[PDB]
Amino acid sequence: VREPGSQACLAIDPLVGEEGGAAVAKLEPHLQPRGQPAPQPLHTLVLA
Amino acid sequence: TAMEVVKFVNFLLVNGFQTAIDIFEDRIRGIDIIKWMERYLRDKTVMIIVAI
Repeated sequence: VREPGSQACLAIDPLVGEEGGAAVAKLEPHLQPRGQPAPQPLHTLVLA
Repeated sequence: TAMEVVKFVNFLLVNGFQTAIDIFEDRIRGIDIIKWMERYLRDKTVMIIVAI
């Protein structure tokens, strides 16, 4: 008989870098609000 | 019995026996589990060890 002492099997486990991983970022455009005095289209009429 | 089973597989492999166990063959088993089990159950030459 032989003993597995020296030849024992190996388990594996990755060295995950999640602890130092950057996050996913969401973008939102800062709308030029119409609540603030934004301009409007100058629909014109004629006084005949 | 997972831990003792791993020790037993170590023992058998060291003694020269080609052992098939799910944890060590997880890839081919992952392809198709039932086919994998059948492959070893069909073969008469394969000897099956039951861990009680």
